[PDB]
Amino acid sequence: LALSLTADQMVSALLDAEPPILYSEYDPTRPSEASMMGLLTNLADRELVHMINWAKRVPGFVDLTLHDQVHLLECAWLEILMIGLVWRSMEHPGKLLFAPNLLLDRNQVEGMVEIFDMLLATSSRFRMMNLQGEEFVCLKSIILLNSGVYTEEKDHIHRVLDKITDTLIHLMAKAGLTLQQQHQRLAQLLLILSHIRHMSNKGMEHLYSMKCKNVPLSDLLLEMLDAH
Amino acid sequence: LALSLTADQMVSALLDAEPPILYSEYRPFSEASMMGLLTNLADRELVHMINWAKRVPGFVDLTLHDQVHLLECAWLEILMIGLVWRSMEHPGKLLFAPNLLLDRNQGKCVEGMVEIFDMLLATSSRFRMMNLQGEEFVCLKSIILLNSGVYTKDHIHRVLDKITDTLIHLMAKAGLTLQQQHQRLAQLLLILSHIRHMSNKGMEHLYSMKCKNVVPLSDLLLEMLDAHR
Amino acid sequence: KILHRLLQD
Amino acid sequence: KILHRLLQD
Repeated sequence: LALSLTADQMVSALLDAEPPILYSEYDPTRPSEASMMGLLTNLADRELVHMINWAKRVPGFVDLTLHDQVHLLECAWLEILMIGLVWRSMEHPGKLLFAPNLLLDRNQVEGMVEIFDMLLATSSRFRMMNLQGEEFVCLKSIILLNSGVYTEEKDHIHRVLDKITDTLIHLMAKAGLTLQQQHQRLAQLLLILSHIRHMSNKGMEHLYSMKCKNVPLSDLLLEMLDAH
Repeated sequence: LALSLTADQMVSALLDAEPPILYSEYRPFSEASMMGLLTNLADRELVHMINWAKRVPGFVDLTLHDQVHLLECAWLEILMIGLVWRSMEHPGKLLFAPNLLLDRNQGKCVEGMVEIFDMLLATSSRFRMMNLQGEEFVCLKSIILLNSGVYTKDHIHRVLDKITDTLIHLMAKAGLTLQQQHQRLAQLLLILSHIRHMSNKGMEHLYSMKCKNVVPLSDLLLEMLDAHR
Repeated sequence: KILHRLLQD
Repeated sequence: KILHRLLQD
């Protein structure tokens, strides 16, 4: 059914499937590494529930087996969280909007500083390219379908991926971009996904080390972590 | 001077800059022996990679600092995509060297190497499925060199756009329609995300093999490794 | 397995 | 760095 939708219909379905922007348990009436880590992991855990139900609404995802759905989410969950965070932070230069009540400088854990600058640089890149919401939801769906696709069934996924590629080009054509500009912008967007993968890998390593340190992760967040 | 070339001139310059295929220093493999072979091969390939990088259009225009950053960031990705490309005509096998062709079973000689082997094999079969051309390969490899560390910039992005134009040009000549062209461009660039993933997995394994002192690593290979902390 | 179950419900 | 030397030569 995902193959039948038009480009505009693809966009609409993706926009309508968008998860909510959740709030943190952050209280500004108190200034630490352990507590900050707690806020972020707690937020990520509650977001994971919405992401799972968002994935079901991504065209073509329900056509996959339960095992394959589990695999794709296990592989791309941190990538999806990160591109969402980066998208939220576009209007806030030098800042990361984890939640509407949680907006952080790079000033505000160990090793987290590196990931922060990478997330900031990613947000700055999107701001420079003036990334559109219609393009964002396309990229996020691509991450879900592509990140674990190489780790019949793969033929359907690539077909949906091609459809999302069709959609991105259609959006850029409407924006007035020439054919050359469309290919270039398409490339620029997909190359960023390589950096998002990199940030996720680095984030996954730090998440495991924080786990072994036992400084506060949920059961779901741990199961997602053990899968990597 | 890179932005001035035609797409055909870009292809020719990249093909001409191609590093040689090196041989292993060639008995059934142990853990330490295979690791010795692979890291020794990697070390010798790094010297050729550096000189290959200089011959990538627009790379010399960058400062020495930026050249170092890009290479430190992407060197394993570049080794891997080269390996994957060499193994295309050898399904189920990895051609590290013409005298060093390994399969999945031999990957069990080293713990944790089995997972990386599969990902590399999967990437090679993917290129084989898409019928990746050599002209497309040299474009993708140069993209990795310029992109991987660019977000850790205007000229690089301009050269990246130039290579994008070069890719589409190659596809337009192959007889692909406009729709086919965008789609294949997307398919190729999405694989770069998996190559990044394999590199990070490979980098972590190399760091652990370093810690365990299984086999002494070269000073160069260690400095490329330390750059990723 | 939580992810397994949440994907069902 | 060795990378410095190899890049300059």
